[PDB]
Amino acid sequence: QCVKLNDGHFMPVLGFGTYAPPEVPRSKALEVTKLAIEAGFRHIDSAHLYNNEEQVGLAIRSKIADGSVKREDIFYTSKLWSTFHRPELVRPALENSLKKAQLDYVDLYLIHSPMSLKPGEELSPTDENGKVIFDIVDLCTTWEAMEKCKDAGLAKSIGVSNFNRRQLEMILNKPGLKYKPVCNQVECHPYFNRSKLLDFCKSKDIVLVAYSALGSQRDKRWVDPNSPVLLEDPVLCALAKKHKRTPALIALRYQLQRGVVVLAKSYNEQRIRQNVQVFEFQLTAEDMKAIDGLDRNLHYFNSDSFASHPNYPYS
Amino acid sequence: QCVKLNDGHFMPVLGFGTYAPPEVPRSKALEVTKLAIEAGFRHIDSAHLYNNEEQVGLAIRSKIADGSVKREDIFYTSKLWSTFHRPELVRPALENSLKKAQLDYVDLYLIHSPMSLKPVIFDIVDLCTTWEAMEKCKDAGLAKSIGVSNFNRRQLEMILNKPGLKYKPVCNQVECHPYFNRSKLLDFCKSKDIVLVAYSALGSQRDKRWVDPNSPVLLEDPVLCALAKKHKRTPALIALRYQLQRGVVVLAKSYNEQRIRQNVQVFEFQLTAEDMKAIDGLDRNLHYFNSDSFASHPNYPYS
Ligand SMILES: NC(=O)c1ccc[n+]([C@@H]2O[C@H](COP(=O)([O-])OP(=O)(O)OC[C@H]3O[C@@H](n4cnc5c(N)ncnc54)[C@H](OP(=O)(O)O)[C@@H]3O)[C@@H](O)[C@H]2O)c1
Ligand SMILES: NC(=O)c1ccc[n+]([C@@H]2O[C@H](COP(=O)([O-])OP(=O)(O)OC[C@H]3O[C@@H](n4cnc5c(N)ncnc54)[C@H](OP(=O)(O)O)[C@@H]3O)[C@@H](O)[C@H]2O)c1
Ligand SMILES: O=C(/C=C/c1ccc(O)c(O)c1)OCCc1ccccc1
Ligand SMILES: O=C(/C=C/c1ccc(O)c(O)c1)OCCc1ccccc1
Repeated sequence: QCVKLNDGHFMPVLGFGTYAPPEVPRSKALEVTKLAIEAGFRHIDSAHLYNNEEQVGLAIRSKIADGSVKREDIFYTSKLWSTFHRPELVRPALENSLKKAQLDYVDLYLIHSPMSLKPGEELSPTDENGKVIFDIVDLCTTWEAMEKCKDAGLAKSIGVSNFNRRQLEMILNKPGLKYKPVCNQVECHPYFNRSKLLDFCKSKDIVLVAYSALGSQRDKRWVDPNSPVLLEDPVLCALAKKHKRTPALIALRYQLQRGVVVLAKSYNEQRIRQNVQVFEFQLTAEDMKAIDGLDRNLHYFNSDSFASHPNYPYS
Repeated sequence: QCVKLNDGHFMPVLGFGTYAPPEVPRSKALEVTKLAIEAGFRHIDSAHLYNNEEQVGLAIRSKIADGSVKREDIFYTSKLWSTFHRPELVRPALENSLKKAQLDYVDLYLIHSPMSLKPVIFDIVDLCTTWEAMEKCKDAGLAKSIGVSNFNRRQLEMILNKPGLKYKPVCNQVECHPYFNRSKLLDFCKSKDIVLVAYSALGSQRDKRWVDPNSPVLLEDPVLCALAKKHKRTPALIALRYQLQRGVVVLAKSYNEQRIRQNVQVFEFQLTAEDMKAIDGLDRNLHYFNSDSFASHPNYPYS
């Protein structure tokens, strides 16, 4: 249940989302990541931003050491945070991630966002008025430094996240390009199905990896609370009844059948184990059209401040 | 049951109107707002002018503290009064409102009226500068969304065409009901992705200060009454429903517990296309608010 990436590596099509808000004790990431592996997840998505790489790594090490899985059976993703886009900062950020996870390589290193931020200690640097401070970086040079991380064997594959088509073409058309992005990890779900971007990515052999596939964690910092709750969608609910599954399983399955690699976060043991059931059934072509029909150009993540970033992807 | 605004925020389509005349003690605002939340209202409309923001806010805070609702479940609107249009006065007026209601932010801040008043003495203010100060309030996170009220099309175009515009108004809150359905203004607002929010949707409170005393009583309309029978509802419900099926966000003021609880039933039924046309037929260009003291104001929206 993998897809062949454009660099020859393989990516499991269902991935485990590890981000949880800061009110959740950090110890939980260790427990839940073990649960996810035990359930059948082999693809695991983390980032420097998440502040959980040590716990996630410990989980992966645990299930390797106890013999459940081998390191080569696990696909582990980390991400370069936006304060580290300047090319001289790229390799040391990856090396810092690896040391935290206590892993030797990542299967995938992503540029987390095209929205560069001022270099420094703070993840979210701000000024006197409390506004986030942007930075300006040529992302082609960031990409070159990523290419070097791959040649150095620190990342098996490299790709991007939150890029639009124009931003992807920039990399694709870069003079002297060594490696295409293997993927673009973007918000993708039946309310924002990204069909155009997906067709583009497919035409270039770039895998679209969907986050907030279950409608996001609806974090107050980024998501309007009165936006529609994806999993309450009547069409999703009716297909769940029809198939004897759940709305989450429908939303996940949808992605798999359109060629999308899908992430699912859960910190609940029973939902974790439910989500791996995604491979047990299939949606019909008409089921898929009905889900396609839910598209409404709704991205759950919003930021007044980041909408003004020159590299904002929804501009 | 929300509509997506042009800044990405969501607004519940049925809102609770809080204004009551000064003869009504403010303690009632506190009680009736609690009743409204208890009934299912989540969108609550107040203003500086209403002299009730403390009571309305205390109601909201109370239902949050007792665990009925969360702050994020509540969509709270306030308004910038006309004596505060000068741009340096905008943010402190919002800040004063926030402190009265004891809220961190308002979900919506409106310019109440285009008829500026001296900080009745008129004032002359470039409302584009007022709007810029509103944008800065939104960027400061004091207001999730910003919009206007009682603007006509020309006044809306002035904001829309402002050089350097950062945020369109999300809405224009205007008098709107089957005797004055505003179809032309609504089509304009729709064409610009601006939500029309209807006040006096039930035919106004018929305040002796502002209403023609022999103006027809909306809720007594024979067509409204016939549709209420047909659907086994009430004329108020028909009026509210009418607005919801034409894309309009509707307010409804009631300080009576039973009527408050009645009004939330608006989501239980639907009018047919022909029912809608019959209600469209009722338009008689009737304004329940008469202000011809205000007719000479350069910004009077009905000039
Ligand atoms: N590149 C980026 O910028 C970016 C942005 C956002 C997310 N991500 C990644 O993508 C991952 C997933 O996206 P997301 O965090 O937005 O969450 P998500 O996968 O859309 O949604 C998971 C939400 O749905 C719930 N859930 C999971 N399984 C369910 C089921 N079977 N039935 C009902 N509810 C269920 C979970 O709550 P419980 O935990 O209570 O089960 C969870 O909070 C993140 O953790 C992160 O790894 C990346
Ligand atoms: N932006 C502006 O310039 C502006 C202007 C006017 C109003 N507004 C806002 O819009 C709100 C509503 O407008 P409005 O004040 O003109 O009042 P309205 O919503 O038209 O209601 C008028 C009267 O209808 C009665 N009513 C309510 N529900 C009923 C039902 N189910 N059956 C029978 N009667 C019912 C109420 O009496 P009881 O109280 O006895 O039920 C109320 O006094 C105001 O409170 C204010 O928030 C804004
Ligand atoms: O860049 C970001 C991304 C946030 C984030 C949150 C949770 C995650 O699991 C994750 O991978 C990333 O944060 C700022 C939020 C934002 C929202 C909308 C548009 C622009 C920026
Ligand atoms: O412009 C007005 C009334 C506007 C009005 C009424 C009800 C509303 O729901 C609303 O939004 C607007 O008349 C003068 C107001 C006044 C006079 C003396 C003392 C205090 C207040």
